[PDB]
Amino acid sequence: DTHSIIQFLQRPVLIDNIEIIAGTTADAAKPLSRYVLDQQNSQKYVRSWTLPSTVLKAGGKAQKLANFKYLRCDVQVKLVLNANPFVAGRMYLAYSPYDDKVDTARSVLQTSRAGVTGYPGVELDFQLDNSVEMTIPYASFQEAYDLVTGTEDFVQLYLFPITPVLGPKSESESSKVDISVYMWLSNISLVIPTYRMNPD
Amino acid sequence: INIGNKTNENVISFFDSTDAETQNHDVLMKGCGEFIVNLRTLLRTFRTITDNWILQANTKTPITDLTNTTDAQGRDYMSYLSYLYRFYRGGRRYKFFNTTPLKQSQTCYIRSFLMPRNYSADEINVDGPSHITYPVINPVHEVEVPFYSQYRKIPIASTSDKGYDSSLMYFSNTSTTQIVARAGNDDFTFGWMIGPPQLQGETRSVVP
Amino acid sequence: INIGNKTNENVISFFDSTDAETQNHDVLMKGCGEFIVNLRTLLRTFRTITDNWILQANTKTPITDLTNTTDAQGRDYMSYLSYLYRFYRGGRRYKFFNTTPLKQSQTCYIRSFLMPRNYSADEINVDGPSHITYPVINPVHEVEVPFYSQYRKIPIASTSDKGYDSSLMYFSNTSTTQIVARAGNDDFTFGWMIGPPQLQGETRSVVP
Amino acid sequence: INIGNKTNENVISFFDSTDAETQNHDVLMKGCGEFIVNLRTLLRTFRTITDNWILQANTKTPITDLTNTTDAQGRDYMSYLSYLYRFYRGGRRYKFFNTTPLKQSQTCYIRSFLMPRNYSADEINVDGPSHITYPVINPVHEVEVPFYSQYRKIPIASTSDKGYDSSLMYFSNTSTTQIVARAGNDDFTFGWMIGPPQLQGETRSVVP
Amino acid sequence: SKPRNQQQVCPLQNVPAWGYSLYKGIDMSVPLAYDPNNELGDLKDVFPSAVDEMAIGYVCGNPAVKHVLTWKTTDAIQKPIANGDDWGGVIPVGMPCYSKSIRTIKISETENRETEVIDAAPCEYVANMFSYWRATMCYRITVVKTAFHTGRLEIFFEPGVIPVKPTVNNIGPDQDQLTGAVAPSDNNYKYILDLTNDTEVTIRVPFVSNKMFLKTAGIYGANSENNWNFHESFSGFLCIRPVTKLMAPDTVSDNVSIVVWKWAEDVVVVEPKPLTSGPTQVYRPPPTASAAVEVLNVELQ
Amino acid sequence: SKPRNQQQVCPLQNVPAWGYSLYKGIDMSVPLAYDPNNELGDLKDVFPSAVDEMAIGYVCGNPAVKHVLTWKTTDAIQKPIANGDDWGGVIPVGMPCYSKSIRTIKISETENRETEVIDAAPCEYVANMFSYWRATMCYRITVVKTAFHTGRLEIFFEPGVIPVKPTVNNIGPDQDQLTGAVAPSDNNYKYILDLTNDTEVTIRVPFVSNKMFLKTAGIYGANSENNWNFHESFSGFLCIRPVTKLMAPDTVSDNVSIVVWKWAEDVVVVEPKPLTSGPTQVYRPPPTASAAVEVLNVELQ
Amino acid sequence: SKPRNQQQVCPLQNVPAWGYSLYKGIDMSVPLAYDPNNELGDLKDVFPSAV
Repeated sequence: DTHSIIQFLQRPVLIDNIEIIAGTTADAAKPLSRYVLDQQNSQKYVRSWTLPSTVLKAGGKAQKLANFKYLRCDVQVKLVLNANPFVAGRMYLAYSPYDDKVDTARSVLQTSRAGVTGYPGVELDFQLDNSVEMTIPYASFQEAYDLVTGTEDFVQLYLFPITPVLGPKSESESSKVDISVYMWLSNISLVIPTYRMNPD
Repeated sequence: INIGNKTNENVISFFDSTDAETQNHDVLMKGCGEFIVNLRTLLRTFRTITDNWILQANTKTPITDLTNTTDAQGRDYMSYLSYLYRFYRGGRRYKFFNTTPLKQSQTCYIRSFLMPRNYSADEINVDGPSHITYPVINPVHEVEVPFYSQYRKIPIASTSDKGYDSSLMYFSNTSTTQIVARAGNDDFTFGWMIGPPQLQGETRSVVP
Repeated sequence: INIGNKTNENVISFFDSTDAETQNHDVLMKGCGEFIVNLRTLLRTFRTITDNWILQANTKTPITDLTNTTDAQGRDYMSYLSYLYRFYRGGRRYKFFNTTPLKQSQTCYIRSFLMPRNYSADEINVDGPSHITYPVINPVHEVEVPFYSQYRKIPIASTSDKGYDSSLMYFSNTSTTQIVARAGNDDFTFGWMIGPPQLQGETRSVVP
Repeated sequence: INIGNKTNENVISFFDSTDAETQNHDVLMKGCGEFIVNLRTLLRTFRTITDNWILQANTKTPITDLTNTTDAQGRDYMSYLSYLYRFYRGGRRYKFFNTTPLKQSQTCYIRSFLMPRNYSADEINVDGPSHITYPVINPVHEVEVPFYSQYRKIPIASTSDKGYDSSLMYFSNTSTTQIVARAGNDDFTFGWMIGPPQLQGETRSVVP
Repeated sequence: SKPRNQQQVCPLQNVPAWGYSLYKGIDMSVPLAYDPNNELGDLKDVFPSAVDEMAIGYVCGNPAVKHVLTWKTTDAIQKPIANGDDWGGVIPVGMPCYSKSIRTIKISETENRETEVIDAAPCEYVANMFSYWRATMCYRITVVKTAFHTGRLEIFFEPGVIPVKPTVNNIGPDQDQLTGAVAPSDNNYKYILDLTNDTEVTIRVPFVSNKMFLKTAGIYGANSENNWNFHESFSGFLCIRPVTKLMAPDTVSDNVSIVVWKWAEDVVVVEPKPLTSGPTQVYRPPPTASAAVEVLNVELQ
Repeated sequence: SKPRNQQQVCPLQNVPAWGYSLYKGIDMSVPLAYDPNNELGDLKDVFPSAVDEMAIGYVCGNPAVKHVLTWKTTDAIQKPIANGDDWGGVIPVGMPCYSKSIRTIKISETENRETEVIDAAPCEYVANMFSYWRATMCYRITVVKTAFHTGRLEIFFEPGVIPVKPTVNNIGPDQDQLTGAVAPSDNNYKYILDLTNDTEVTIRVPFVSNKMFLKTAGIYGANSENNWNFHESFSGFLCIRPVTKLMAPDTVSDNVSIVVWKWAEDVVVVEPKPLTSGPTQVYRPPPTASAAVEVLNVELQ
Repeated sequence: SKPRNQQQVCPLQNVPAWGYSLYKGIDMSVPLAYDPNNELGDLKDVFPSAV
């Protein structure tokens, strides 16, 4: 019953697929800024995810824990890299609990490159790593996450470019990298039933 | 703080070394006399957050009115260190050093109460635990706020904390002005280390 | 409180349970720090019953003049909790925090005596045990009234108690104004639980 | 003991559970009275390794002559538990309960010395620390062997240990017979857990 | 005057009544007595009770009636028992008080004075003194009937916000939202009382929430503009809906009363201060329906 | 009132809050609680970390990126890698912060307001609270490249003053003075990173100085007229110069990024007070590039 | 607030710095430090003299 549900919630699901193009033109390769003098110049990221709702929406997990009220869990993340021998670069995957629920100055996007790189995270080198994993411990300050209300995301995940994506010089041809973001839950705690459920 | 990668194996240390520790201790014994090892100890030491807090008579004032500002500045240890973490937990201590001239035509006294964090003086009663001092005989008003919370930890500078934990409320029958110094109680601590913000140095007006 | 019927046998508890107790204690250890278990302990803690008690000079004032009112309001613990019981027993404690401006042209002092409950200042002597303080050097007048009674217990707010037990009588040579806080002595307690009264919430003027 | 694989994630526990711990403690409080939690404590408790150790007069006997055998049997705790680890460290304690009939025509005494582990009585002097008792007035000879070693740890039942650490040497002027019980000193412990051997049950002669 | 001082100078502070708010410690109040150790004996022979009548658990364990509903053979199934626009069909699960009555009096022909009167039960009365609570709520549902009445009553628990219909001066349940169709109680924890087998049932609801403790504000000052503390004080609600319509020969009544008792267990309170904007106050019935009551404030001087 | 006093007169002093600045002792603050011994449990289950996150060594051990240099196949050998007129090619070895940015805003057409913004790393952020420091500085140098890039990077340590080019409002390195000819690194402690064998290297520089501790002022308020505290805060510097020019087929990039991480070990701080002329202050990004920031002073009353 | 005082009244005197001229005793000066027991080591290695 509940066990089979918890097992299903631990199933990895492709949450996203990001394509990095050596062409260093858009804010796609924008690398972390050394400083942040104003909020108009926040830190640029390749992609971000508001957890745990993001993972509760993929693989049809939300419909699995329907009629349940509270959830407690750690978010598991895995990046599978697929790069060609000609594109070099290194990124940083970090998370920030309630990053959007605190004083602006205390946000990861409102600090220096030294600060951002100081958050809990893992590095990713295109020519060294084939994949990197990371665990996000239950970061809520509440005893549990309200599944029906779904307005309690307690952690933000970010993917920042430490260095610019270096590829061969050309205008006729583009060098690609791309990536596969997988996520799932662990340390799952599901409890209490309810006839109501998060509309989604 | 790295949580995924495997620590670098190619490490080289210059100089034939020592017990960098033995030498360190040797130095504190000749030029310090104390050994600061844990930053939490600085959450026990009191530090001023304002050399002058002006207040009017008969005004129930929540310290958040002062705290919200000082928490962002990063002047004292509680504020400065809070920027390295995301959550806090435990009570708080405050000391108000009176600097208000005392008129004999009055009997100035200071009262302190509890009140849900971020509540306004007009939406809370004046009962529960309380402390009172008379600046004429006791210039320092020392009070502690226990950690009465609905949660085991609160986000530092959270934007949703509405009466989740307890806070302090100040009051005096006369218009006061005091030096405010704070610290955490013997249980106060920060948790879940994150990246530090940017530091602000000197400012000045120039040419152009 | 049922005293005749045989407790219901058809009881059902929702949720697979626990040691609701183990979890409770776990919570106080993270969001409280203390474990309130007996309401009698709140008869030891002091609470204000009036933030301003105005009195004239040279006036022997029985605290029943203040007590009779505050006992009915239900603001402090002694009053609030008294409504759940029918009898009381034991002594009482009072603390008067002076808020009266002090003139150097005077030497203000506070005297407290004993007097049969519900007696008038004009029908009792000024002898027996007594305490005296000088607000200029000691703003707080703390005194305790032993339980000298003709009965082992008295009805709460009884209408026939006429000098059955002892009470307090206040006095000052100057016109005073103080914050009054009370509590029971280390023997004070209520007894014979009954049904609670009704609680009063907010009041406001409206349309019509 | 797994050191490489990632612990299984598909775990299911039958029965609505509890604080298997709360219930456990509840049981020891009603049917035990003590809470054994660390096996090292059994290296402090003494246990017999031989109910009868026969020796001749004036014979300097290294206890390894007895120890080598008892260490393999697995009867006492030191032997039994040693099979779960690879290294040991710390001193040892021995108690010899005399069971030798005492002739008044003699003055029986017991002497114990130190000697490099695995050395023979004929290749070591009889000096250094020593203890002596007289069975006629003190039936129990209690002595401790410190951990004087060239290495921080020794392999259990090593085949190369030749005088690396200290051992005990027994001696008596008369032919003795005693019950020997041992244990480790307050520093003795095993380290580096490995796989357990096989246990031996009952043995018997049968048909065929 | 033999030898001189060898004692160090001690640091002082003028703080009379240091921590007078605490329950434990040493009091500096001068006893107006004869003996410095004046003291009475135990409560033995003073009070008949053989149990400490002031223990929080004992006081909060005292049962009290909060509702006396009317179940007609006319009421529809899977529809919370109607009790006007008040509570009972729908009961907010929580220690704090949720029901109140408004006493309106005239003052001028241009204004009225509304005073909230809350009919607290022993446990609700206690919870009012503290800021947060945590406990196992107990409810006993009795069906006052005859041996001829038949039918089945359903009582289920729903965690979370309570569907309500705020008023200019109060808060009630949104019954239309709690009908068998829009509110299926198939997966919810519940109990079905069959008038043919039982007359009573005691339902115990352990503390369940994503919070360690819940607020104690309850219905105090709750209305259209202020209804947030109300929701922050309960964690869920119980719903009483007929599964099988009420049957009754005409030899008996076409009615049956449903009595609901309330009390708490495994109680724990946090903080020593009301969470309300005003002081705890006991409502005292004036002599006349027009007489005015006393209004307390939170003004210091 | 039985026997008379036999106690001597004790000497007093009116000193409330005696030593409130100390970390250990007995606090005289009145607890606004119920129990005189109010107390919470341990941090177990409150925070996920299995290590004390407030230990100075743990905080200063947190790695952070200070530089992301660009190494071209065009750069010359034995020449500190150019990074404008800032640091990175040349890195001041020390716990205090050495790099800063100046935020200039208009006020009038007759003046501008310059504010120093220092991008501190965890260890640099901590060192700012004390007056003097002593520690083993650690640096990790990563070369983000491909398997086709080749070449050799040199990183050596030079004790003593750092050749600099002070500015009206900042301080940078004097690269021209750190070239293979005028600055031979034959005898200096160094490491040569060969892109063919390694991609990374962690260099640990123990504390070496003729002083027991170094100042923590760092780059704070350092410029043409005030650059002395800067030199009194480092003990030396690291220099990254190519030994073998960068080689790269045209199938890949003619560039490679050099990332530099910084953190400290065997840390010890002295005094409990900033060495700067102003209070420690956190820079808070205004909403607009024109919005003004708050300026703190050191005025008492 | 459990039991009442049983302590006698103690006689006072306002004498700050009582005997500050003496070489031995307990000083009431507040240390502007971190540790209440701040203290340096011996003069060994600080001065060359062996006396």
